[PDB]
Amino acid sequence: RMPRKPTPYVRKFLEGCPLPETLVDDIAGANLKSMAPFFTTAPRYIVAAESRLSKLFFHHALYPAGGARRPCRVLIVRGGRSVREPSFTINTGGGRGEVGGGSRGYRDPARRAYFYARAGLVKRASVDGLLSPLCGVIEAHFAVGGEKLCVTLAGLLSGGHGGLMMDDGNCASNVRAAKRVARLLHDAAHHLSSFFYVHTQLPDSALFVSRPVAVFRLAGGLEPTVHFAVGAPLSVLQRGSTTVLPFGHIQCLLRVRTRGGNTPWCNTAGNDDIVEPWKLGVSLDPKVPFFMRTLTEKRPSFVHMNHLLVRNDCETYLLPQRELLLSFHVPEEAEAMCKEQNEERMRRQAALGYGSPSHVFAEGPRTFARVLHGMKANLAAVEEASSTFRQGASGSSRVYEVRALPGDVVFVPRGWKYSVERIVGTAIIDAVAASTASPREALRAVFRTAPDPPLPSNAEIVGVEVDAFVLCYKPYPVLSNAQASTYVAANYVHSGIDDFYAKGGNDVYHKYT
Amino acid sequence: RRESDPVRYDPLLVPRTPSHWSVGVDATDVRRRWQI
Amino acid sequence: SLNVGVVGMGNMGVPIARNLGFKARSAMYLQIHSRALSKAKRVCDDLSVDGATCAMRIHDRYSTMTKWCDVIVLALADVKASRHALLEDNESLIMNARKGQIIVDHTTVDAETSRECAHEAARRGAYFLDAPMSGSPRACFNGQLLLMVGGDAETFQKMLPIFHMYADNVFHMGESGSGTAAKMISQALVASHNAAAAEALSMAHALGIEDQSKLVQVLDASWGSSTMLRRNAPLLQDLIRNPDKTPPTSAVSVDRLLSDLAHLDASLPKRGGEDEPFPVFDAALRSLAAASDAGMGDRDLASVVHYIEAGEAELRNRT
Amino acid sequence: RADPLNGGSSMTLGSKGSKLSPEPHRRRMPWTAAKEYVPGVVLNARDKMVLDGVQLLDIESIDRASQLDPLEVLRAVVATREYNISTGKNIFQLASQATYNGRGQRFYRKEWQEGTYDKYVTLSAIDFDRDGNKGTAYGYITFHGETTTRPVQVDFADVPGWYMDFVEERAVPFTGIVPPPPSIGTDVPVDPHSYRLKAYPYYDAPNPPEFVERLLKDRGVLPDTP
Amino acid sequence: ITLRPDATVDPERYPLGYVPLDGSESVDSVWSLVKSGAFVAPLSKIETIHRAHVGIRYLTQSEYPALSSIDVVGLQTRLKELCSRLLIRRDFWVLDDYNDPELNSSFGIQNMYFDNFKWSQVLWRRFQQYVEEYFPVAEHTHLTYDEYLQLLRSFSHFEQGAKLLPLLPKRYRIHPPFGVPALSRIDMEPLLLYSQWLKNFRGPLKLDAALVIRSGCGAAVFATKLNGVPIVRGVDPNPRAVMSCRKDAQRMGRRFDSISFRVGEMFPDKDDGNGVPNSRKYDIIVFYPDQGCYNLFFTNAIGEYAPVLTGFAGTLEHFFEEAGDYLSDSGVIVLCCTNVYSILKPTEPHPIEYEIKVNRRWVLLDYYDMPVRGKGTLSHTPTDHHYRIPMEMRKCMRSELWVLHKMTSIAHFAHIHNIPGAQPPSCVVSHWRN
Amino acid sequence: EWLYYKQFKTVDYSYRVIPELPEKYRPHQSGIDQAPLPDYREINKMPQWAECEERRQSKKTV
RNA sequence: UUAGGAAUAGUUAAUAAUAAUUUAUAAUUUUGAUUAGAUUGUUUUGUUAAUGCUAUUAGAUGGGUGUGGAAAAAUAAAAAAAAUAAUUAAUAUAU
Ligand SMILES: [Mg+2]
Repeated sequence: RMPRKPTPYVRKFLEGCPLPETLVDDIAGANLKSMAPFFTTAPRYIVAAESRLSKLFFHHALYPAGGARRPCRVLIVRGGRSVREPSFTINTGGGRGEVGGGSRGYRDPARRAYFYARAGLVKRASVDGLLSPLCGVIEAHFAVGGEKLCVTLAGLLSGGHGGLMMDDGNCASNVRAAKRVARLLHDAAHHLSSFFYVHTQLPDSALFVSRPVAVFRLAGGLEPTVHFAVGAPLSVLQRGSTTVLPFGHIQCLLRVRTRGGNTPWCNTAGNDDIVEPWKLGVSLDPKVPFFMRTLTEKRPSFVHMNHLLVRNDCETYLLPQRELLLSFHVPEEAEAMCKEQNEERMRRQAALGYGSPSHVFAEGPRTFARVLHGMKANLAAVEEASSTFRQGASGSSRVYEVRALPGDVVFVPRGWKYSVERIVGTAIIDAVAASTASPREALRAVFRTAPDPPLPSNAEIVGVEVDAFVLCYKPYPVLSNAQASTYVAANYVHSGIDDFYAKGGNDVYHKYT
Repeated sequence: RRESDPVRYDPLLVPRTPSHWSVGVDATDVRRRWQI
Repeated sequence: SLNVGVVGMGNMGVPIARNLGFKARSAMYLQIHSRALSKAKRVCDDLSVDGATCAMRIHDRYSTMTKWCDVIVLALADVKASRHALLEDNESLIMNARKGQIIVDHTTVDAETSRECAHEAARRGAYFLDAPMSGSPRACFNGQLLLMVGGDAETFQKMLPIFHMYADNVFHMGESGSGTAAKMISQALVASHNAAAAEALSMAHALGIEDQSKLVQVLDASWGSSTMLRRNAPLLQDLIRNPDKTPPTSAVSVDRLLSDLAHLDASLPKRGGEDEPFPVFDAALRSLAAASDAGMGDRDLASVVHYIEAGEAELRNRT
Repeated sequence: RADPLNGGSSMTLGSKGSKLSPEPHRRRMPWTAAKEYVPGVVLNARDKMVLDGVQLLDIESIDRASQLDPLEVLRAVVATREYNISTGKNIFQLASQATYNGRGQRFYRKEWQEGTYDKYVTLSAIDFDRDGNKGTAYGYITFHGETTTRPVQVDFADVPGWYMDFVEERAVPFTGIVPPPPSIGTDVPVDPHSYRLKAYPYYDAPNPPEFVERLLKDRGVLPDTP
Repeated sequence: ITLRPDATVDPERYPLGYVPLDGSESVDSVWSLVKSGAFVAPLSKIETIHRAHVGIRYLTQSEYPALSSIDVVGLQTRLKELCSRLLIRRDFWVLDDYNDPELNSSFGIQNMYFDNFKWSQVLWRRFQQYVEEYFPVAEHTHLTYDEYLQLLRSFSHFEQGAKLLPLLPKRYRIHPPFGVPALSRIDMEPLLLYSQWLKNFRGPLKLDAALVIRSGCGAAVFATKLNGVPIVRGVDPNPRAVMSCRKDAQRMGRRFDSISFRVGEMFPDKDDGNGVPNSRKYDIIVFYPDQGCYNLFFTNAIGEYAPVLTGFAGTLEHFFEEAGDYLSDSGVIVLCCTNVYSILKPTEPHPIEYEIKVNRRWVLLDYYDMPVRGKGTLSHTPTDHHYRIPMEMRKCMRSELWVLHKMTSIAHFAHIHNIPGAQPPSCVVSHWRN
Repeated sequence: EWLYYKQFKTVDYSYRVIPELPEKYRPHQSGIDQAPLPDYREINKMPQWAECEERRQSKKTV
């Protein structure tokens, strides 16, 4: 037993609430026990913990236990980027053995904090420090006539499309890759300084050869990897006799500037010359006095090109290099699949006529149908809250705006559209002045983390920045009706995942023959 | 050690402290420390 | 890995490139640039005929050196050549710098030149380190040099295995502009301790001490000990006891010290308000300047024992 | 015990060895008997990089819509054979392509003939199951000339890495019984020109000079330098 | 807080103004509801809103990481906005895991503070009446979960004590009623450096009448009586903190007898000229100001006819002006800061150095600093969310200590500035004159 | 190797494999009513290459 | 051991009886039982002139798994755990 000091009073027996392990398993994505129906299209945020996220948990994050057919969710993983060193064999020593293979992820984070003690200049880190020479050797390949730079940009588009959706009939790939850049330069001719975003393969300057048979390595000495990425990486055929590209699965998200015709700065602004509408009564002081909102850059004015980066042939892993805002436009197939799955589960499990109450969470005996209707209504409220409805050309779909940081992993499924914007800083809006006017006049303190934009027919290529690294993987299999009817997650808590992604889907008669 | 009455040893069983090594701490590498 | 490119081949430039060719066992790529392409071809042939374990490239312009090498190391002759190569050229290394590049300057330059280089490299996105080298050319050949690196801390930690190939003592002074000041302070202390040792041995001859071999053994165990006192004393004994004897020519000269000490008064702030906020520094500078114009500039630093009183000559007459 | 290493010596637990006796240390676990084992991780895992671009088909799937082109079927059979051969050769894969199921021939592992190790198995009987790459093999074990009296089960007969040289004089038909190969000391007279012993008891192989150089460089006796 | 459903997000699907939880959806699904402006209250159990409270505060710090000084001010503004949406109902006794009288099991932070048998039998009723004083069931139909957690911690301070370790020797406990900010481990060390300073400088400086400004829970007042100061008097603008501190001085034995607590804004009254209270002059005036993330950043000048500064700099200039009217000659002021004004606001100049060099009303007699040894919340306002200090901010913070005396009292402290190892200014060497 | 063995719920980190058992490990409790019936009329249709080879045989036989 | 002292039982013995279809005038208890309460014990503590009074923190644990020689198994700064990992010293932990 333990030595305890005797007291003449009663003893306190605490049942004190700890940090719930199920909570950190759901946050880290390593639960493997949550049966959740009503598949939705809202994105999932996962905070990557130390040694808590692997391919085993990420496979269940893609295909949950409810019997899903397709990974129709964008998965944001905070701090999940990994960095791999090149591996080599040792000729000397007692024998032959290969070392050097190691992951720098989860221990060396991006954007180290700068706290120090002594319009206003602050010290910050806006770019990823590990992959910064690797982005530098890509940005210097486009540094400079203008036509040579235009055909360099047209020759480095990934797959000839670069993510852009443009109608092209009776045209080869090498002419289409030039027509897309010609359309971008014709569209960006009216503005004095604008930008566009493309997907780009790694150039020849970023890959150097090593003699030992033939080894290709990156210029910075570091490889941006995702250790929890499932399946096989995308194999890109080299054209120039078709062989494999040595780093074709690693691509770049280039922001290209057009010409036509680590020190943030903060300023506190003032003004010269009903507050809480959610509260019933009036208060002597507001309960929340100030709001904080994310500051994004300006989009130039707008027929108009689509300007949406869609990867229809690969699964996308975005590793951002700067603070970005990604506006995801949902395809019709994902929302149609979620709608038919939710309505199928509602008509199967809830056969009751439901009584038709006023709202879903009303007074009455909470039957199984009422629980299902309440969960479906809360899922619809989550979908309506975290998204917006935009216009198309005629078209309207859900748009999810996602704040992506350097060091994160943004899994984008195939067929999902997204536009990329750059986050410039952080503003503070007081709730008193914002009740009478727009929040642009209610700005109190504004931190500008991006002091970027300078101010020195067709359009000219000015510069090239690497905003994100695009890891392209082979398209993950879509389950059929019989495959999803027999898919049990408890058969995949240990093994069978590499067989799930190598072979098409899962076996229909898996483990019950 | 043996080459090619004191008891001689084998040069492979008793190695002879090879000369490419360097001396880190010798007996002359001390200093006096007075305390009371 | 990272590619390494060494720019500048002179009396001190070539053993750094030789040690980079020796120690890098086909792990870091080597590129060679100089003021002339014939000198770069000559030093590449000299590295090739004695045994090269890694591949090396020869270049005539800085553009391929920027687009190929991530780490650039410069060891040039004078401050004007470094200002021409780093900033004043059209194909400059810093004005055309890549983001993530690391440019190290081993030339003994001013503080404003290092400030402008670090500022324009931070504007381009690269990392500039100033690390002026101190040592002998044969000490550089054997791998012993003193480096005072100023710049970023993580850039200094990335450059430690490269600096350890040709230098044993590599210290981090801190922010850029403080690495180039350490050599100025060190050579100012060298001149001050040399003048102090010369006047101490002059006073030793004045007091009538005949045994100097036991005097330096006393002075080295005292609080007035210095390495320059151990260095100059057997020469200063012959230079004081035989004043008609000319001092012998050495490697380090009076003009070699004065070329670095002429950077310090330009690197220092305004002194004209008080006209002397550094007494013993200018007291040594006047003795070195009186030893320079008298014909003993190329000779040893112990030649100032004959011009101790002449350093008083610009003190009595200028006041 | 029956056979301890260096007798009873317990200054360290490593002086006893990694196993205290050749017999199993508990009676309830007979699988813990000391025997020569085989690296089945590298051997049983065949290279899947030969099946890429090749459409394999399941056994049960005999519907018409899932059938493939006969040229694609033939290249699938060639790729499946190359996948089964890619690591090594099995006993059941070598005996199927031999006359009389290879009865009487000498099978041997790769490391059974190098160094001072000399051991083979004269095959006596093989029972193929329906999966013909597996089964149960039997044979007379010959180690340094001495031979067993009865056929023993060939351990690790399913793991690839086996070799044989087919000799027509050793082939025994299914009508007759495979005779035991003779012990060179007991049955046939000893001849030094026919068989000479590579190793014997109280014999150890001499030190190779490259191993001596490697150990003296690792210990620091020889001046190893880049 | 009583919600107004007409100004909410979805008044048709949710006519009550909030989205009930039912404990089924994930944490990031609730976090997406709160970020869009929808109120969240539990349907059945307190565990559903407790799991939504911890995870949203963890997900918000991952989206807005504390990378510099401007990122902590934005994170504190974002966490104050989101945690106000996480509500709990006013009648929390109708929820399932509030108490179980038969199994003696309950969920919540009251199991960390109280016994199982004591809560489920008698203390669930005493806590029900404890909330009714501050938040009545009539005026409030919902409570913020941060206010519900603070009411459970303040009920612990009402029921049992609160030890101030290592400031008080293990038996002296205070009882802050509600709305009185207690001290964490980081808030203790500026008073731990002061207690060691007062242990050594009492008698060489002859300190007898101490005055403590903005006592709060009274921790700075009780620390002076431990070091031997006979006459201590505390000034606190909170009236309920004054009644509780003088009741704890009776509970803490017979060695806290000359302790006084009055209600005043910053200083005592000093209004009557006929009663003459000016004869009571203090020889040591202590100030331990609070430094919140919203108050350290928005320091600026306001006022036309009475121009005054706001925030932490305006609180210091109130202390730096009126301290001379209450100080005796040969008396000092003691300021206990924690160096967050220079860390969270590094662009603005030093506010304590602005008084010494520019205003020239006080002379720096002594200065000490000590690095932070522990972790926890720093200057926590009670009914708001908890925010522990990150590692990169914790390693640069230092517990400071400023000792200043009057500009007119140079000639008394002149021999203190003449000792070796001291820093006399240029004005006190001209007044010494050998 | 330790990062592979960390992802299981072993208590002593003893290089075992202990899988997690969720609350629903069978398809019938996941909402699936019965076993899926394959369409035997659709899977027994002749593929397109077989139809093209039948057309080529009818062309080359006549 | 109980300030207000009475009944107890999967029950005792025999047995060609593992695994009790039988036999008996069966067994515990007023020399204090069973149950209820308090409850690890222990010339190790304290005191005194004291064979007195007063304290205690070695431990164990019939349904978690018939595995294992032995359940003691859901967690312990060492008890170094099958190649000399290290065996100069001090912090041996925070880190
Ligand atoms: Mg009987």
